[PDB]
Amino acid sequence: MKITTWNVNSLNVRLPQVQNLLADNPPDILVLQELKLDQDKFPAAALQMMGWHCVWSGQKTYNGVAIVSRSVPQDVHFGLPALPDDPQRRVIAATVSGVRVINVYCVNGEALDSPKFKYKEQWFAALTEFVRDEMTRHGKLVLLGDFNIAPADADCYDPEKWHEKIHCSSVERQWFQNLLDLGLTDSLRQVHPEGAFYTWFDYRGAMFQRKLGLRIDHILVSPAMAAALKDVRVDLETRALERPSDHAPVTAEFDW
Ligand SMILES: O=P([O-])(O)O
Ligand SMILES: [Mg+2]
Ligand code: NA
Ligand code: NA
Repeated sequence: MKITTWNVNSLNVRLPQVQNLLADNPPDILVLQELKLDQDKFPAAALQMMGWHCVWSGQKTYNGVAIVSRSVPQDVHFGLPALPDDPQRRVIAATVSGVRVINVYCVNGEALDSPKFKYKEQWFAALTEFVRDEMTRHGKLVLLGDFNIAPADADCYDPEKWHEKIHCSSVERQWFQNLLDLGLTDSLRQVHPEGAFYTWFDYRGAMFQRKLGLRIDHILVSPAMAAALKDVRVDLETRALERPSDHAPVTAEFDW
């Protein structure tokens, strides 16, 4: 089984690339963040007509998350029970081929002194509660997406420049640890304990061409999935395309 997560930085813009990714060596499940499309503007026909089932949660301009799979997604769930009236479209879950898939587009946070950083804190607390509950029922569970958190200094290029800055702060790293502490494994680091595996590269300054990025897109797995884990890779071919998303897809492959 292959599961890919990709922050597409607008699905309107990236649709042809999503289509090309589904057409050649496709994953079994592709989850998307930053649709940036209202619910009724999601290109459902374009993907469905390719033989893919889609569930999604969109809003105008911002955010937006989708799950795309050749299996029909079951028991679809939207949002966070502990933050039930947040209008921001950031969490969608569904059971796909017996695996509980929770797709997140986590709060960026902006800056440690931004009011959006307090939002980030409360939002992560709410996510932890939902994930903890979901894990009591599904032995095969995958929590994946753009976490907007770089777990350790190997995940932030030039770590001295990012010392207690957004994405790379000690407190953000604690929020990421709180998810692992539920009984989940950072899949990429199980397979590749050492080395840079950046998933986001700023468009400004040609950072992708300079190899300078953050590892903020992750695939967190329950033990039953960890035991079956074969590889985790960052799809830099897709990031190297003309007019790319600033994030690269990340794929985990499971082998039983
Ligand atoms: O969705 P924002 O406008 O609060 O960033
Ligand atoms: Mg973006
Ligand atoms: Na933004
Ligand atoms: Na790669």
